Amino acid sequence: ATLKEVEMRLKSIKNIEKITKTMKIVASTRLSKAEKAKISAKKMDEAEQLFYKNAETKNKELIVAITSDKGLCGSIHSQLAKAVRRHLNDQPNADIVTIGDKIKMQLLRTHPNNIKLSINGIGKDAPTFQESALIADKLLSVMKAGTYPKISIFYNDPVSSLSFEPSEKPIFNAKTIEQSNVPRDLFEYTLANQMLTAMAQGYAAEISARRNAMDNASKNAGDMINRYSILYNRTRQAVITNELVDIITGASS
Amino acid sequence: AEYFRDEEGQDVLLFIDNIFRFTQAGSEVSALLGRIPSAVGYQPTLATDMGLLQERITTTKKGSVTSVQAVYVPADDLTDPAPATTFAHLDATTVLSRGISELGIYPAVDPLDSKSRLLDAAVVGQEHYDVASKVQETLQTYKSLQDIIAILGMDELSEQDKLTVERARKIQRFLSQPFAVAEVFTGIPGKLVRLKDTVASFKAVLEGKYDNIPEHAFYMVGGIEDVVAKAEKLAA
Amino acid sequence: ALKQVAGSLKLFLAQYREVAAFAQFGSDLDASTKQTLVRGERLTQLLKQNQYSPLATEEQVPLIYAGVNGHLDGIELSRIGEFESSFLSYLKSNHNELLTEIREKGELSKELLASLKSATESFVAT
Repeated sequence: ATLKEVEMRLKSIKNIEKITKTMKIVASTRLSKAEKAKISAKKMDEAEQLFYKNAETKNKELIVAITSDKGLCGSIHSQLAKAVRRHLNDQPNADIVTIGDKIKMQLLRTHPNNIKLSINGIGKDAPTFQESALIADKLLSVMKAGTYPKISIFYNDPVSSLSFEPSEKPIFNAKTIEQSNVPRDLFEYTLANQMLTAMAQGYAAEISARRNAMDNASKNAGDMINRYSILYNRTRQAVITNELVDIITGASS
Repeated sequence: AEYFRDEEGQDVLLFIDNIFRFTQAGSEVSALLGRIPSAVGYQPTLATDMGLLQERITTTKKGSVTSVQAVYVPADDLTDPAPATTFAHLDATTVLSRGISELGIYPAVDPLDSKSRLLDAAVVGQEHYDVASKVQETLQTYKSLQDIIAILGMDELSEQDKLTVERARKIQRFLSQPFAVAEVFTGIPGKLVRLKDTVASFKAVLEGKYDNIPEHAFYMVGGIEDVVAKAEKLAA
Repeated sequence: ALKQVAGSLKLFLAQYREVAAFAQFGSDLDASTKQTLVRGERLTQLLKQNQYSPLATEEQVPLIYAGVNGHLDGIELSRIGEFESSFLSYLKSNHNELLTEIREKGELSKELLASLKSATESFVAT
């Protein structure tokens, strides 16, 4: 613990703290953009759920799980994986489609058997209608989504700018929606819109969580700066005292 | 002790508490004797005085002396000339640390700085050596991840780093042990653990057999059997 | 005369120091921060000076006036110096009366404050 070592470590942690504050404000900036897409998707999702609500529709499985595959988001991915595992233990026969690399990694660390190929890399930005429709088409043609008796989608609900909650939603298959060829196309379209809204909510929750995570990181780094500033002052005094003792002993020989 | 060793031919335990106080004592008189002070004010003769004293303690062909010594560390500074020079004279060392004590982990032994000649695969066997080396590797990884855990927290660690940190925390708490002497002020009954039981327990912990046990079940118990029993008492 | 124009410079450079940390994350920055970078980089470029080349106040106040009031924003940064050396050469042949009055009075009348704007925009047109 030489003075140079302490000073270098203090500077390094200062750099980390500055970086984390900057990222925190950048996250707060992206949150404002994310909110618009979240609102737009939520309107349409509620509008088309009102059909199934008025029709009083009600209930092997297909589980879709949505995350962005982005790091430094904190509790996001693990929370969603916890919820998915809790659901999956009640119906192990379900096949899975993870959207996002991190959640695919989560559901490969546990229950690896249930998916061959995950959808990765596309979940970067706020959901585009083209991307959501293409992913729904992939589920239909690649995942054989048209066949499953039951379908569930798991995503992080942005309960608040400061909080989020793992949430799951059903989709009634064409044969399921029949009870109070058009039903099949409407089933695919409803799945597309439902997935788009779930991915919008996931994006909003991700950005909010990253904001809060960088906030906590900056505050922790500030505490560490305080500790190392104390240690630095102590080392400064010790170094001065020791050098002066050496000088005084040299003089008084 | 030397009369018992050489003339009686017996085997002798020699406890010294606290040998640093010998060195310190000389320093107190060093200035009055007219010597020029050495670094941080110690006497010039520190090294040779301590050699002349401590190397009488050696076992010899006439008899065996098993000497246990307590060494004070001024201002917790292990670089201080007295502890630093004393390190050269020992076969086994046990570095108690305030950093470990503040965690409530008595007996507060630093598991990485504590070191012994006999931790050798030819002495303790391959299994004991492997268990100890894996324990120290785990603890060193956990200590290397301290800054990350403090700043970013557990979530961003690699998954096997998460597993390693959990096992390291459990090993930390499992190294604590209640001594009967401390029962007067800890209120925890004294506990004693055999060597083979210790090796088996830590091998079991490393192998993940007890990953599902909550970590507080490892705190202040002796042997893995007491760990499972305390897990039962925590589940109740 | 210099104190009148140099007032906001002191603040713009501090705002620039604060925002410059954000430049590495430029993709998601407010238009206000983009303007702050645009202005502060040009102010930092404007304060470069060559050795053995000291400027009189008559020549300093027009440059800092152009910098502070944003007339530099329309000029590519990589030649601000080429602007400045040219700009002074313009003022010392056109509007030389302004430089004479800055020298003689040591302060900017409202007439001179308006005339600096007019001359600066007359030059920055080309």
